[PDB]
Amino acid sequence: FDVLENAENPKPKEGVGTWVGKDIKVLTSKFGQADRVYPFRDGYKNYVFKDKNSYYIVSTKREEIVSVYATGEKVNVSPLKIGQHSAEIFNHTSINPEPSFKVDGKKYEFELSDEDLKTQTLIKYGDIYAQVYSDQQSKKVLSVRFLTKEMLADIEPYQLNSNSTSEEHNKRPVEQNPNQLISLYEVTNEMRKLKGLKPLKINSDLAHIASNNLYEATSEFTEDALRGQLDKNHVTYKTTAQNVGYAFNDVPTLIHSWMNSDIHRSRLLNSKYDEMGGDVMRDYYSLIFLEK
Repeated sequence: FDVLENAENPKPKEGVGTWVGKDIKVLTSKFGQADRVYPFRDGYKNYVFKDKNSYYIVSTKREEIVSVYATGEKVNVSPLKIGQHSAEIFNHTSINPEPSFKVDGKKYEFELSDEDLKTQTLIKYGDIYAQVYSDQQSKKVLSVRFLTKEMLADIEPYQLNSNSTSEEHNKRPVEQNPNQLISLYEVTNEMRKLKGLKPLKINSDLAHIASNNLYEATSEFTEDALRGQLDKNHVTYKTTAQNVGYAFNDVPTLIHSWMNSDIHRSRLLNSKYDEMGGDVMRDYYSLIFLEK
């Protein structure tokens, strides 16, 4: 299995883009209590809000919203829209190929590749940014992440120019890895729901195999080790496959890389699979799929 590696637009007037900079209590009042709240490295906290028609990963720092990943059938990501043609964004929107900014006086300049401009477009809206995720096949908007320049420097989702330096990071809290795995499952199922596919059920035996396979691999991901571990664990199945990612900092970036790789995309959006199980530890992400 191939291991994948890591003159302006006004501010939004409505939708999730207006949440950036507000206190997290504004969403708790609107939606009620979050489904999940957990810390991650460098002093951020994630709040997950979800229902049948919407999915939000809201990041905060000192209770201020600094980022919102949004997707689903009924989310307001104005001026964008989930399901719109991605080519329609560029007709009336200022896009810079080498976006540049300062975070606490330190300059950050990104070198956006061909794939990044078409399927991970970085757009400046007022004083904030938006990452617009598009499908390489359908060319439609899948999800949008509105975020501040300091979150963007921390995530570093694009290659930095030689003049820039990557940020240093503190220890991951104990809550991070298990919550990134839950977000990996949830975002995988949100992508499947946009294409009218059934969500995959979480299988604890596949998650165990994924964790051992990942631990054994970092002490390559062969198909004989996967099919051998399934037979060794007496798991019954018709077909199986695995998606892997290295050095990723967040689930939206990881999913974008799998969605823009035909082989990984075909596994995520496979109509025949009905179960999945994975693991997240440090820089690695692994997700095993199964057709019972």
